[PDB]
Amino acid sequence: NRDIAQVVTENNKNYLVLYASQTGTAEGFAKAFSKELVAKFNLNVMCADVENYDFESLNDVPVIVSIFISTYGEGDFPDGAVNFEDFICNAEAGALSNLRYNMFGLGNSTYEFFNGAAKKAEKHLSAAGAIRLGKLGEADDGAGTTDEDYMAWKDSILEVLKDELHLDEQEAKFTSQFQYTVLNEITDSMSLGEPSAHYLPSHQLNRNADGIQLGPFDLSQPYIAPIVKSRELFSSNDRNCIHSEFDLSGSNIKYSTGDHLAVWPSNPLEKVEQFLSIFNLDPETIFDLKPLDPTVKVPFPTPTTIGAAIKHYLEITGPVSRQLFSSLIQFAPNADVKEKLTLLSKDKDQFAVEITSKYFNIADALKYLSDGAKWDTVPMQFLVESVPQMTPRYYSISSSSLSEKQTVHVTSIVENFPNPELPDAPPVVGVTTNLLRNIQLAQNNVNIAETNLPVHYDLNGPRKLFANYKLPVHVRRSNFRLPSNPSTPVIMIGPGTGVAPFRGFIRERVAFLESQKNVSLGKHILFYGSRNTDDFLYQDEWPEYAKKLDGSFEMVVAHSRLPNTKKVYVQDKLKDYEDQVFEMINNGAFIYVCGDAKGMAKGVSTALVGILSRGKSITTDEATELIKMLKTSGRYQEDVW
Ligand SMILES: Cc1cc2nc3c(=O)[nH]c(=O)nc-3n(C[C@H](O)[C@H](O)[C@H](O)COP(=O)(O)OP(=O)(O)OC[C@H]3O[C@@H](n4cnc5c(N)ncnc54)[C@H](O)[C@@H]3O)c2cc1C
Ligand SMILES: Cc1cc2nc3c(=O)[nH]c(=O)nc-3n(C[C@H](O)[C@H](O)[C@H](O)COP(=O)(O)O)c2cc1C
Repeated sequence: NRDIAQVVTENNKNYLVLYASQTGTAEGFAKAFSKELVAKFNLNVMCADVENYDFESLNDVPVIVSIFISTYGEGDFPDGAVNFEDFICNAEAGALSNLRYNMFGLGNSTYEFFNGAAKKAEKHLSAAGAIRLGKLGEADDGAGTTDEDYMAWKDSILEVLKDELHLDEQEAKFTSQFQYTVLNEITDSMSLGEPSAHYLPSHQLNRNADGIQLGPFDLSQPYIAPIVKSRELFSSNDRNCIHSEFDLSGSNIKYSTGDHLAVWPSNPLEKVEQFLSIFNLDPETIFDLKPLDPTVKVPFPTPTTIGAAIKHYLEITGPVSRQLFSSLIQFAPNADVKEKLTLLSKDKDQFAVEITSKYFNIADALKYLSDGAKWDTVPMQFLVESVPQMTPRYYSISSSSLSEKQTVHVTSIVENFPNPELPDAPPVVGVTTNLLRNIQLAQNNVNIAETNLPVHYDLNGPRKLFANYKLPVHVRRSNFRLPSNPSTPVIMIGPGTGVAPFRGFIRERVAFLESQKNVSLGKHILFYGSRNTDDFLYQDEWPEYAKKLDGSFEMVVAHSRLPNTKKVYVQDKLKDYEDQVFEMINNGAFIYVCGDAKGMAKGVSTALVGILSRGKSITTDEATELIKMLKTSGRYQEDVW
């Protein structure tokens, strides 16, 4: 049931594919690998998420095992796989003597401890007597080769397994893991986009005395919340950054300052049409899925309608995998298209040249190859099993839980830029952020027709559940936390939207200090950065905070795109203030680093190592050593995405 060795064996599984994924990138790969393993060798594969089983009986698995693992924080596994991680990292010598395995790890050489989770896992497994088949995969998200790195690894590993298991190959064909059935009418027990089953009429939400919706909210059960206040934070005519405030009072959701909110999106309507159209699918088509065996888990709530699945369940937007092309060879519209497809599916460069570079979505790519010709010979089941599941997007809460107990503010820079290849094509946009903007404009009664909103969304949702600008959401507890003692000095470094956590930190300290109106607040310094003065987040708030925190606060701003001047980064300002900074560090100061800006984590860490190197007059190595210590002792925290 939860005993891995037992489940494999009880379902006569030939192969075991395991995956530890947060954002669901490994999940998707693991699944692709399984489908190909079944298409080519007919093997009865089990594709399990390492968080739904108890690997104590791992050494009793009579089948070869593939492990897809991602990396987060210090080279470590993704929360929600901590169990799996512990089993593996606390495995004694000769504890996995029977385990034959191969693994593909996902990473980003932009971080330190690049793919350190897969690396760590591999180090323990071998040591626990487990033999590794084929090369250790290593996807580099930083270099944007993740998908190709897989393709490469995948092919080699398949030759490794063809041998080890003496498998006879066969032209690869699709084999649904479900029993696709087409219903005739919609019920209160059938979904139309509802986040989870609990929100279907036939089910009852679990409230309490005063109706407060209860239950634990997470990836399996969100909490539809109403954005009670929105506003634009920028003032540029190109970029946009929305500030959204969610009212969580209607539930029993508590959150700590420095946590994360996960927003569950819905595809933009213009993109939903495109998908439906190129495949010639009927939105209304009611269908249902029946797992063809115990280990198969239905992807979303069913029954449901095809349009409800393409608008709420599948990630119909994003980079097209070459492997997806290779999988569509079967269902190619005509012979000429079936041809172009076969070539692109094998030539890495051609695929990048004809597809990747143009920023195509699946719909677009397919339309491109077919010149409009519809792929009406593709089964919804294929799509359900071939298009990545939609996933929630995380945000760093910018509100303090001390002064906003049940209100969560979210600072979200909008992802919407012009296609660099096709000047005439629609901008490359991001689902969730442009969604939040739509709600920001709508809610604020702005003639959207005027604005530069690239797309729009169903703002009523499933059975008007999202009625009144509400979205599925849930809090993800983190370890980004202000020092226990208020007296402790604090150093916060966050460029762009990376200030979101610190807004809260500051609001938290400002709130606390007024809860005394005694306590002297240790020094707090925030190093902010942004292009110009149009993208200066909460510019008007900071001065107001400084009044209340007096000489306990200090903000240091760097701009990188001011006309007629040198480009300035926070790590530049750190060295300018290397004495104030070095002193604080010698005072038990805590160092917080948050933001995106690829290479900003390493850069900032490297500036600190230098501030330390110079300060204590030590080598650059000793200094990086001291910095690794701060990161282990929790004095140096990071929230870099
Ligand atoms: C722990 C954590 C904390 C975070 N905190 C914050 C925060 O405080 N603030 C914040 O703004 N973000 C934060 N993020 C980032 C955020 O979760 C999302 O990455 C961001 O909002 C983008 O969302 P989206 O819906 O636009 O993305 P998606 O729709 O998934 O798009 C991603 C990008 O791909 C582009 N794209 C679209 N189609 C294609 C295509 N066919 N080919 C290639 N590219 C394409 C989009 O235009 C976009 O730029 C955080 C992430 C994590 C993991
Ligand atoms: C918050 C965050 C932290 C990360 N930390 C690391 C890291 O320390 N090392 C690394 O190689 N990659 C790191 N990555 C990148 C992931 O390993 C990479 O994006 C991978 O594709 C994620 O796959 P998943 O969606 O299956 O989790 C990080 C990504 C995020 C969002």
